[PDB]
Amino acid sequence: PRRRVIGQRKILPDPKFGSELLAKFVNILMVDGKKSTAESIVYSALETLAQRSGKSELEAFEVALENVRPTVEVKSRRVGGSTYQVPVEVRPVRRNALAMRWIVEAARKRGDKSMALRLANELSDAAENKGTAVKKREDVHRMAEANKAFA
Amino acid sequence: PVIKVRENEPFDVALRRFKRSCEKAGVLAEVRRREFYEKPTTERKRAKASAVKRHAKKLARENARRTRLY
Amino acid sequence: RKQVSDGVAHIHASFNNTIVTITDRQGNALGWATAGGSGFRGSRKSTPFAAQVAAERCADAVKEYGIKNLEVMVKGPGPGRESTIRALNAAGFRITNITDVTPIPHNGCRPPKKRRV
RNA sequence: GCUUGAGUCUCGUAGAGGGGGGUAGAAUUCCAGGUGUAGCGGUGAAAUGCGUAGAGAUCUGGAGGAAUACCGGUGGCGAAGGCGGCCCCCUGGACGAAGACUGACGCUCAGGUGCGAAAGCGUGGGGAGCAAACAGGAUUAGAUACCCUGGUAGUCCACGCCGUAAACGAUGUCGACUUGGAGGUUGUGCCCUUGAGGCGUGGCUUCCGGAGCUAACGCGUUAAGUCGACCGCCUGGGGAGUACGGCCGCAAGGUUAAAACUCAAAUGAAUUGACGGGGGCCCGCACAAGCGGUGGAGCAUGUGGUUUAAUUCGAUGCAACGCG
Repeated sequence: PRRRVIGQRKILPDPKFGSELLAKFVNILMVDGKKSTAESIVYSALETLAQRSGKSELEAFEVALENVRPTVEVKSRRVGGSTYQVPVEVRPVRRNALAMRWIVEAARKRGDKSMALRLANELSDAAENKGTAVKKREDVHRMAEANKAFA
Repeated sequence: PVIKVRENEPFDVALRRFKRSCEKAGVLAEVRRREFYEKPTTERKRAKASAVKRHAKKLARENARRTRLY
Repeated sequence: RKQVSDGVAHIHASFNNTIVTITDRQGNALGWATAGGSGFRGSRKSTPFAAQVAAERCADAVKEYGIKNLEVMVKGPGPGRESTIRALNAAGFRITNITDVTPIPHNGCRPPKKRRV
């Protein structure tokens, strides 16, 4: 805000295998404070994924997540009153949360028989680089490439 | 101005010495004055206004800014 | 496909556009590249990044000629010159020496009137 | 008569003081040529414009016109307007040193004469750049404006006219006297130049302040202090520096200069607020970062309108509208 820089919230880790990343993912994916429904969707999306790939659950989610990874962002600032968009190098902790947000935004569309089946389609479609979250990442990268004249 | 970068001299050294040459000569100020015609009124008023600002902060430097605040 | 070892780079930087022209030392050019020649239109034409990209395109404009080293002349004010000569050796060159050749009148001709906005 | 005011001469000095004539260098434009090629220019963004008939860039050369970077200065000179490369010719003034010489020759000045920025006018040249008018592109509700691309008179020269400016330190000229400090510029004397010094004395100038003055702001030895001499000018605001007449001018117009009528104020300086598309420093779910809504659908409820015999009354920008 205007003054503070206060310390971060510390959540409890992922129960099935201890990770902060999957606890952040179940917190992002949830709706109206329904933690149990969200973690059921996440688990039935990740155990049903590791047999599509072949590796185990966590690092398959990690290279489904790192393919959608924004290196840079755009921002809007002011120097002449002109107010253009200038690219910025993102911190990785907000890069990772923006990646999870884009994956969930992908999964809310492309409708089929489940939310977990939609996720297990989405993360594999991102992990072989043909999804729509990879389209969001390459559109962010394109909008920063076009605006590289300001740095 | 004229810079000749001789034997045993790196790149950014030479580039900074060229920038030092440009800031010694003041070529960009003398181009920036010659883009638009400032009237002789504006020239004399700029001269007098900058001079009264100059010495009117200078005598404040000399005796007004020498006494303590806290 | 005529060869010559050393030449002169002229980086004419205005406030709207930078033109890099690589000549020989007798003034005869070999090819040029501007800050508007590839993309980079309008407000993005005046930036130093456009001048860096212009130097990078004039670097490949003399791939046939095989230039070993060149002296770099700089004209005009604006966000041209330093980023241009810094990208000039980054695209691979030995800049021999640098001149600032911008025109200064001895009060020769009357400039246009000052803008109101 | 006298030398104290005013002047003359001898010696130097500093100076964009003035008039006439040359000449140099940088740059802009144009023309001719060489290399080379798809953009240039412009803007907040654009477009008009220029460009494949070869531009912009770049080099060699030519031709013109105008102004003189640096020095450059709260520096200098001039009565003011004003005056800025360098050299020469003609020429005005101011200042300093020590003397001499005339001996009140002085100060101010209505009418009069002269000079007097820029714009303008006449005649004859010249014309690079800039540029009223003008055109086109934008911006905009509109934009006969600001911004852009062009562009004519004009700006330049010679000779005449005009005779006005916020021609302003908004401060007439001359003389006398009255605490200080920091500087600048230009002479000059003395002491050991004993060392880039010191102690003096003259002219001009810049700032800050004391008494005093002033409505205050401020001015303050260069007075707006204390006085004297002469001149010009003012008498509420508007009408009005206007009309009519006169004089001047080629004209534009200048100068001189009312009245009827109308208002009870117009003004100056400062003060406390408020305001600013003024400045600086901050704060708030104010914005940003996010999550979820409302506006669309159906119903609930309140209001406005309309209706009605009555649709009781009140709240009705935030701060009324699931409110009393």
